[PDB]
Amino acid sequence: PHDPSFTPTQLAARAAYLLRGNDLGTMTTAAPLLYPHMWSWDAAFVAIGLAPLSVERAVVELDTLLSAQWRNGMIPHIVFANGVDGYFPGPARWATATLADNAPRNRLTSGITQPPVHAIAVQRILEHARTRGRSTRAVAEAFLDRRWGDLMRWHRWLAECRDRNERGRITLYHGWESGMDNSPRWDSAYANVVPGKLPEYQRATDPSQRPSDGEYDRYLWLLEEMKAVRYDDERLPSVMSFQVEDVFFSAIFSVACQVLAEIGEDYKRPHADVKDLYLWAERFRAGVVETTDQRTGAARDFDVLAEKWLVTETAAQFAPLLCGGLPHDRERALLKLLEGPRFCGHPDLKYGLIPSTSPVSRDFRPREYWRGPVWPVLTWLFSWCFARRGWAERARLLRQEGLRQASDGSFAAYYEPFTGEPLGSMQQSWTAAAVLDWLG
Amino acid sequence: PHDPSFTPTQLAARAAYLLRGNDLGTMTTAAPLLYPHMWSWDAAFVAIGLAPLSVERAVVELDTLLSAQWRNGMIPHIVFANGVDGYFPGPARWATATLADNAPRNRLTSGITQPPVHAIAVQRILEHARTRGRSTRAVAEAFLDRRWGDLMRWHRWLAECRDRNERGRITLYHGWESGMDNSPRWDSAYANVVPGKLPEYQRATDPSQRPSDGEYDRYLWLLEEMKAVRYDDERLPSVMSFQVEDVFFSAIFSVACQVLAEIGEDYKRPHADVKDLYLWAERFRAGVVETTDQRTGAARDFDVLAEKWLVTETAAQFAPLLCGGLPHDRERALLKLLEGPRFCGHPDLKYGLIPSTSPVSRDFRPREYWRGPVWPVLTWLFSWCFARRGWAERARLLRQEGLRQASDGSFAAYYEPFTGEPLGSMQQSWTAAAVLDWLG
Amino acid sequence: PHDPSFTPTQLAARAAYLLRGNDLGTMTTAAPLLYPHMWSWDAAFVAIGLAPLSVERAVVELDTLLSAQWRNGMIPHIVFANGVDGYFPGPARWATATLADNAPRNRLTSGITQPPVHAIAVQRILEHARTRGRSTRAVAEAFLDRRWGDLMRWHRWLAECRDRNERGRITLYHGWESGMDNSPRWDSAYANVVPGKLPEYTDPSQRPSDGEYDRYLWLLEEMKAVRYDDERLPSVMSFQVEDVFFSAIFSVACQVLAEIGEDYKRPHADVKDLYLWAERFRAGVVETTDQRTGAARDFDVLAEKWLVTETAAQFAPLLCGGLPHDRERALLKLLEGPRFCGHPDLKYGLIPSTSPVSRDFRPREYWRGPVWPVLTWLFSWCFARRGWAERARLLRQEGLRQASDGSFAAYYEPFTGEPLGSMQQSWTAAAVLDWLG
Amino acid sequence: PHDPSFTPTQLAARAAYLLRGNDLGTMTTAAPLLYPHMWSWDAAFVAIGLAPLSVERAVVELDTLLSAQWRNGMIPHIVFANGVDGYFPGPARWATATLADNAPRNRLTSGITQPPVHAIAVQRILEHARTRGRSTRAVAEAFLDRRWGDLMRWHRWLAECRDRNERGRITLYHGWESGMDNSPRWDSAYANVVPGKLPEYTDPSQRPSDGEYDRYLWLLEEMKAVRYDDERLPSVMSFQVEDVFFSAIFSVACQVLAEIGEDYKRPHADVKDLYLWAERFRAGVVETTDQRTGAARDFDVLAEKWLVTETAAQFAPLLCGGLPHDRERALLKLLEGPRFCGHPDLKYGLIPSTSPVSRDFRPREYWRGPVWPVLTWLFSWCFARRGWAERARLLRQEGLRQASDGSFAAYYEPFTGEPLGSMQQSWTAAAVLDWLG
Ligand SMILES: OCC(CO)O[C@H]1O[C@H](CO)[C@@H](O)[C@H](O)[C@H]1O
Ligand SMILES: OCC(CO)O[C@H]1O[C@H](CO)[C@@H](O)[C@H](O)[C@H]1O
Ligand SMILES: OCC(CO)O[C@H]1O[C@H](CO)[C@@H](O)[C@H](O)[C@H]1O
Ligand SMILES: OCC(CO)O[C@H]1O[C@H](CO)[C@@H](O)[C@H](O)[C@H]1O
Repeated sequence: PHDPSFTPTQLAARAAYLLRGNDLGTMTTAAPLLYPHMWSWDAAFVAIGLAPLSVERAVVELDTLLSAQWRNGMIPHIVFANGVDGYFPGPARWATATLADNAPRNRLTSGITQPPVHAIAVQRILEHARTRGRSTRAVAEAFLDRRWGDLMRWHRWLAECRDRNERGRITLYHGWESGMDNSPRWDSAYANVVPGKLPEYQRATDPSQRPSDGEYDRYLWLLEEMKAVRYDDERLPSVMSFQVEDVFFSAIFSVACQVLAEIGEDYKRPHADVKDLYLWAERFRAGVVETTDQRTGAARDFDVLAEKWLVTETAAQFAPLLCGGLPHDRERALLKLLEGPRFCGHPDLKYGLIPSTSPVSRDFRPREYWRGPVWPVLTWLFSWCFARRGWAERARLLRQEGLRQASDGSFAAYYEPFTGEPLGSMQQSWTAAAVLDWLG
Repeated sequence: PHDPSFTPTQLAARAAYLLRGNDLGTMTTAAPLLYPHMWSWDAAFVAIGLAPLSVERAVVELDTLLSAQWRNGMIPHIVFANGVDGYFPGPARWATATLADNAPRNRLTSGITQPPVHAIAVQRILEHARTRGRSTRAVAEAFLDRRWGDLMRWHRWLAECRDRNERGRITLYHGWESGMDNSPRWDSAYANVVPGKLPEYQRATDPSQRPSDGEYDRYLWLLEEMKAVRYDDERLPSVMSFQVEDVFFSAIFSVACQVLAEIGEDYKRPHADVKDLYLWAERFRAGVVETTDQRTGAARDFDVLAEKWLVTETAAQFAPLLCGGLPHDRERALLKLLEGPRFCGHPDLKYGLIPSTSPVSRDFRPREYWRGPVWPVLTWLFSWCFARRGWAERARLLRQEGLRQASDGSFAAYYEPFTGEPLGSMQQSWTAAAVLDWLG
Repeated sequence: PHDPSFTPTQLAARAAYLLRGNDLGTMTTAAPLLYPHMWSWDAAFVAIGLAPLSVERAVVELDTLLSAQWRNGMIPHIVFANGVDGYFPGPARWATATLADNAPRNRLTSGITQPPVHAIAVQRILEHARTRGRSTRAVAEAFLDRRWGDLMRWHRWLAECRDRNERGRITLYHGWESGMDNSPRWDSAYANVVPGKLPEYTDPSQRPSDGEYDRYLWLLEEMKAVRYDDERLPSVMSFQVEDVFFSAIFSVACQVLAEIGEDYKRPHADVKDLYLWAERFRAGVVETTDQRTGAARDFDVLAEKWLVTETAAQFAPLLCGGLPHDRERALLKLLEGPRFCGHPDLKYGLIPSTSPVSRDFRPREYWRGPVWPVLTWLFSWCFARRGWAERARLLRQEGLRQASDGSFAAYYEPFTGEPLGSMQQSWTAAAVLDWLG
Repeated sequence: PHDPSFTPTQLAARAAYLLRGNDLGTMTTAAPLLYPHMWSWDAAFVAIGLAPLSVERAVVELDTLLSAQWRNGMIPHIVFANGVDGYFPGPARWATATLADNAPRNRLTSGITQPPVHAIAVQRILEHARTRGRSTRAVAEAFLDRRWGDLMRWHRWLAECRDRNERGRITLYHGWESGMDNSPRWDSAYANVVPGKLPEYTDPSQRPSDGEYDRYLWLLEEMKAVRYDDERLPSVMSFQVEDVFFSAIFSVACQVLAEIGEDYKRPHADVKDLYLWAERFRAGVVETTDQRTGAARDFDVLAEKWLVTETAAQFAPLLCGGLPHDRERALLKLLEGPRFCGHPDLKYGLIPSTSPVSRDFRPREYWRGPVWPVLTWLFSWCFARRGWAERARLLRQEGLRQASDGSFAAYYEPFTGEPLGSMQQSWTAAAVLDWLG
């Protein structure tokens, strides 16, 4: 009635209740009905949410994902659950099991990748484990013995196969790989995707957050282009109608390289690996900074086919705040943009949180996935990265507004920015995980 | 390391994580390895722990239990999970499916009962539901429409078949029905149980909490006596070697009748049912008070076969504090006994909690189930009943010490009284449920 | 900017900070600027708020109030601080130091009383002291040794001088003694107070009326003319009401003090009297109740008629008990329903001082509608003592949510939640400190 | 009885209650009975503790300290309250009002300084004020308008008069100026202070030695003989040390104040100077460090030698940054290992003031081993600013667990957790209030 919010203990309990309800055994669904499989960067957040509940089970989540890693190091963005068909495109449509030389042998997966937040999840598991007993430390340390090499091959695949020209930015061949499927970031690149003869498909709820058929036809056509060259890394530059450098993905990778490097020093991993990681951390920091607006510090994506900077007003333009590297004066301008009336300081926002697209941008749509709504997962990543920059009060304020928004217990993936209405899929594992990590 | 306790939010999260991990679908195991089935009074506490997480799932827990209710109204103490054999005595040994005319038709159960805390769980679900929306109230109210009659038949079976002489005390035919299997309360009655030819069985861990073979032979022999008369209520007085009036069970039933009566008035249930419930509430209140020591107010059990009051120093002698009814001066003496050096005020206790047996009793064993250890479930029941008597500060202090003891996150069924070592089965659902209910 | 509420720890800190800032040394002001003196039932609540901070200082608060007790046992409603003349009426107007044979020496006080919540404060001090160990228990026990007799004389004066006919209800000679100055409860009794020639003496939506105040001051002239003599007041006072809310509080207080007296081995004759008064005033409260709804009525002794009004005072029997089962259920339904806590426009699930559907309701005017944290606290504490754990918890929860702006207002607008009246009110901080635990 | 710890809300309440009880009006005593005056870095911490309770009163605390600033910019370490002579040495002994040309008018102060944590307090006030809305921001901004110039003159006096050779380290003329009076850091420098004829002037395990105190007072005689003249002190002082911990705090403070100055559009020349000092003192701190372990060393200017000791001051470079990557990792390993936070007998995971394995360690003696909440607070706050979120959180967590007895002791026994020394210490309450949020 008068107050529908949960207390912190009720909220923590309900978040943990959801995470365990979404557990199929050794993988956690991204969401029970919409996304009934393991998604890659969701699984990293799930591992973060499991760490305060069970270090052993958090480690199992990353083990399951890394058992689906391709032979070339790519972590695919979906690991399908042995039995479920309530999602399209499914294993039959990707056909990676038959076409992809590098596909894993006892897992069904997609053929594209997703942001490398995984090292951040490894850090959170290790921080939790060190506060628990010796036996919990041993569990976390055995995971590192077993999976350090796999984590290196993941970072190396990105550094070498998605940055072939050592520009320090990650090339994507599908908007799905950015994690922000329908971000205005990718509109002009998608306008240059022309579907050919497209195999007959079905569907993949509220229309104001319902794909868009023309948009979805383009998503599926990129799959056809990859399948035609059997997912061969070497051929994709020649055939893909979509080739972008993702500056937000690149900044995340810079941070992840630095985090994994620090892990490798703390746990006496090979010196040559730690050196490679610090090298990539700096290269991708510099590649992010090279994209930035000279007055505001805002980061731009790059259309590799058109050879054009992509100027849009989304949360991705704050990529440099995550990895650092801007000159002092430009970073102050960028923080001013973040806090001002185009983003967190917009007067109609219910919470002091980062909308996915600026409310004043012409591309803004308050209900439409990444075109405006506030995503707890982005709140979490900015808060954690800000605390790492030393901006304790900034990170605290994001956490506090994030908890206030989450306190209805809907665990929605994203929220209407002006009304706070929970939108889209409820029961989203990574929102439960963000809440659990914040509540401590 | 320096502090192994969990914060309140971490503890609430881990308690909810455990409850969902023990969920088989529509029933929750009492404990995943020792007790991998639904136990009756555990299931009432589980429903209490589920109510803050999901009213719909809490209602499902009681629906599953009441679907196993016998045709005469008895709620059996175990409802076996369709597939599991890691417990003995199992469905084959009870043979209620073949022998018991009143056994349910599509469930396997035991042939004895357990304390009627179920109405208390119904009250907690309704209190939670009323703080949530209209749709959650509707779920709880439909449960009452569907199950009010079953709850009445349960209370009526106890009032009419286990108090045949309207003495206002419940007769038990097995110590297992008290919930306190090996309490010193039952030693002298068990000494008069002489096993005959006993069918060959196997076993049902640390020896200081390991049944006792002679004790277990007597438990199993009572089953043979019930099976020989096909669980017929009318024949058990003539054949059972164990027949006790349980004053703690009787006080719980008094409270439960009063609670269910108040529920029936609030939700406009039949007037004749509410009248019957208030009648039983007073009859069993008076029956508890009739047993009490004239100086200390301490309640005694009664051996129906020997026609002897059973004088022991266990937590059961505080039965009158739960249901009320003592003269003012004797209730003050009883509270003095509870708080003094024989129980909560004993100088060697780690927590200000109620040991199951007095540390100064000769029957005291600090590790041995109900012969001494502190059980969170008993802490919960006394705290809740005390708050209902209006003793807010007393109930608060029990809750606070209970949370301090539970804060290691072991969720043990019982704890060593002097060291606080968690004992016995870990991962006990009803301890997780007590914690969740306390934390709010 | 986006969320002006304080966390529980910030709110507890600010509450404690306010209470200490209102401390003059041995007394705490009811509110620093509007009420810069010690008020009687405010001081009991302040002692409750101090008990988690310092058992010794909570005891001092009660010691200071009891040092102002009148020779006949009466606790006066104002104990004036050494000399702020920003409050009126002050010592000169009351003239108790010269006219009242029973006034204390070396304290300046008023000549009227206020509700006896003091035993409840004593219980909370003892409960805190028992969680704090040996030397803190000794402080609280020495207080009982020092003041048990004075607390008895307070309760005896109420029972014997303000219930002369042993009706089980307290008679008041001024609406100020109810604690609810301008409650619609007293409108018809004040309407019959016709004053004579009277000696020369913020937001108007929150203060009583200038015509209402000539009546308030005229009653004082009547008491002064008979030198505040107990035996003469029934002959002269133009205002004589039996206050059923005051009476229910007294019944609870007697029961509470009787239990303290048993726990600390006070004289058996005192404990017996306290139980007798607890039962007498319980019955007196029940005798006023509507037989359908259970609602308690005040009684105008001069007019010889029941005062039927729709205020929170109707719920007096919930505090002390004693209603038949069916009639108490009906009274709870009234409390929870749309005339009170269930009114659809209330911001919080809290008890408004007057029913929003009553013609007497005024959403900003003091006791004519606003929600008072001190009433919430008293209802929640009495409900918990009845065993209504969930009802008590809901009142506490909503009271904390309402208080979490940190204004510590004495009362709030029932629809918008706007803090009203005096800010920085000591007993609102005390309520918050006791709730937060 | 079974659990004497307080809940977070009870502890926040008691902390705020203590702070207000130590308020004299415009200054807060460092501790009511042992230190009944305003101390300089205590006052900065008090301002931090007040900021959640009242931005206006936190600003007053800093306003009062800055009103005692010397004409040359120096903030003295004691500002005496109107007249409690229970502290010694007091105004008569310091004689600054008569001898010191730069002493303030109408304040009585000491003639020495203390570490410059003041800019950190200003940052916390501003951060609180920005969460509280328009009129509270205006209070904090008006403070900056009023006192920016004075804060600059404080930092300029340190940089120019206490680092005359532009070495990037602050010179001290008294161990009292380090804030760590009896730290083993100063043992060999004090051993070379040989006093002359000196004017006539609790638990001994927690206080410095009577021979140690003749040296403390002799240094004062030397300063007085040259009338506290900055230009003459290097010629006369028997004690001249470069304090690497003070220097690291200064570097942090300069950086913090530079960022404030940018955020509120202070003069560009001030901001530039503050960044220059922040970098100069960072480098000066790094120049003292052991190349294997990173541990920072103090320097005895008279003896011309590095002071190698095992105290928490060794960790100065963690506060301000600037160490090479490998050397900072080694220093963190020292901090976490068995010589400090990892010593197996420590009750809490907290930084002891002296290493328990050092021959200089004394578990009850002041800065020779005990754990000081104010050091925990400063390390945790600086660590969070380095981006070490988890390390900062662990220090805060253990500090709260240690503080949760509510003694508010200045320091604790590192093995048993026994509160030691003065209870009711304002800056321990302030630390708790800031942590609890
Ligand atoms: O078709 C929807 C899929 C495609 O991968 O994407 C959405 O749900 C995923 C699972 O929660 C997230 O990983 C993405 O970030 C989000 O955009
Ligand atoms: O053999 C052990 C069984 C027999 O029923 O009993 C124990 O575990 C049950 C399930 O947790 C509880 O219901 C009982 O109270 C407790 O004594
Ligand atoms: O006219 C104002 C005075 C006069 O007694 O009364 C008001 O303030 C008092 C001090 O807070 C309370 O004690 C009363 O309850 C409240 O009505
Ligand atoms: O001799 C005691 C004085 C003299 O300055 O110093 C101690 O108490 C001060 C007041 O709390 C602190 O400021 C110091 O840090 C601490 O060492």
